[PDB]
Amino acid sequence: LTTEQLAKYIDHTNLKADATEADIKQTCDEAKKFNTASVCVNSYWIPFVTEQLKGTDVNPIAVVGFPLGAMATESEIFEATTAIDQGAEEIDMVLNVGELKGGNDEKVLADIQGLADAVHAKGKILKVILENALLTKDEIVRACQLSEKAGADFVKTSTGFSTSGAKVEDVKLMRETVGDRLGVKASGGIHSREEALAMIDAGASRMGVSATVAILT
Amino acid sequence: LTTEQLAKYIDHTNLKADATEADIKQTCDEAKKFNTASVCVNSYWIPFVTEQLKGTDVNPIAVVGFPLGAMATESEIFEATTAIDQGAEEIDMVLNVGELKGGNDEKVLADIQGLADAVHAKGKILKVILENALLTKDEIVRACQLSEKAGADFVKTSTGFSTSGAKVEDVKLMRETVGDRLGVKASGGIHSREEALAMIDAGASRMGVSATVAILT
Repeated sequence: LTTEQLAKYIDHTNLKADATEADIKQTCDEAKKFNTASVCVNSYWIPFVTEQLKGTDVNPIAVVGFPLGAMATESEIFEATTAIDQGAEEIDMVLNVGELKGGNDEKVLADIQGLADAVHAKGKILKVILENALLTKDEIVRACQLSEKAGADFVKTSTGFSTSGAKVEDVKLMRETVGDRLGVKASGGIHSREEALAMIDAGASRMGVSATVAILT
Repeated sequence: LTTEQLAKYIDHTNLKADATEADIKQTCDEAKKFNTASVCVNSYWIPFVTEQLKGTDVNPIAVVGFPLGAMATESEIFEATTAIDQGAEEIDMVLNVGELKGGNDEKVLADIQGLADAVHAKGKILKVILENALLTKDEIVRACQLSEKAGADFVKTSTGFSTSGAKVEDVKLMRETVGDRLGVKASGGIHSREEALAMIDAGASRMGVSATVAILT
């Protein structure tokens, strides 16, 4: 796998609360240099990222209700539709973990479905961050099933803000659960080329990476 | 300070991503038992908290654009006014730390001003979480002054999700900066009644606390 085609798996990510305009521009510069799939940012930076990436193949994408996944669904929808309208091409939402752990599958479903409807109405795609760190293995499986039922296009491992991120065995469990019907995005704590390749081998079809420069050089 | 009057300083807080309905209910049960000022939750739980606290003097309050403070201003505003409409009496927003660190004060101010105007239009009050852990001391001062200028009613130390929370020296600095013109809320890592009293003496007029039971017993 060449650096160019590895880059195509990567949503180059910068989500730190203290990222400055200069920090965000550098992330954009890096993504354009390596031609990654996307630049992934918090919704405030979407207009700027869109401007920076204009005329390139790199897509701006946004997280929403992130990283806690406990934002009211209607407010998540507003954040998502605004982000898409301002240039986002994909939306990575966060699972309502508390409702899943509490066994309220119908509420978990309603939450994702509202985002899926809004995102798909604009012709874009939706990823659901499971936050595997906070889930039992059975819950990881259930979260994938509900994500699929609600119409999500991808399941994504982690926000990068919990106690751990992408794990080879979790990625494999996710890929087994969704089969080839949804994408699987390994994210969080991916620090080396070897780790990136292992996630792809475990079944990831996309990756969230912030240490992208170190991995591609 | 009586336990009953100490409770009136406290926004009893449960913001964890894996908080279930039962977890949130327990937080409401505790706040009602000790008559705290508020129950503070992520916006998804505002209708439930409002129902649980109905007929009592405990206020539901919501965080917004939380904890990263990097949500588009218009989306923070919608999250806030939606939360108020569902029963939130106060809104704790997060500073746009990235724009503050970048020295872009006009954007920091415009961000807080949008929330202040929207929250005040509904007759409610706004707290601005500075996230002191991420800031230089001059930045804490500037953040306080920008919050004051934008019309905020409180400055608040921390989200509870960064590297550190409320520090006595930071609280003093905040109180000195806003004088008696704004409230000062100490939050994050307040674990003992002794620590709580310390925060009050350093100048806090309100506190965010999760270990509320331990503290009040």
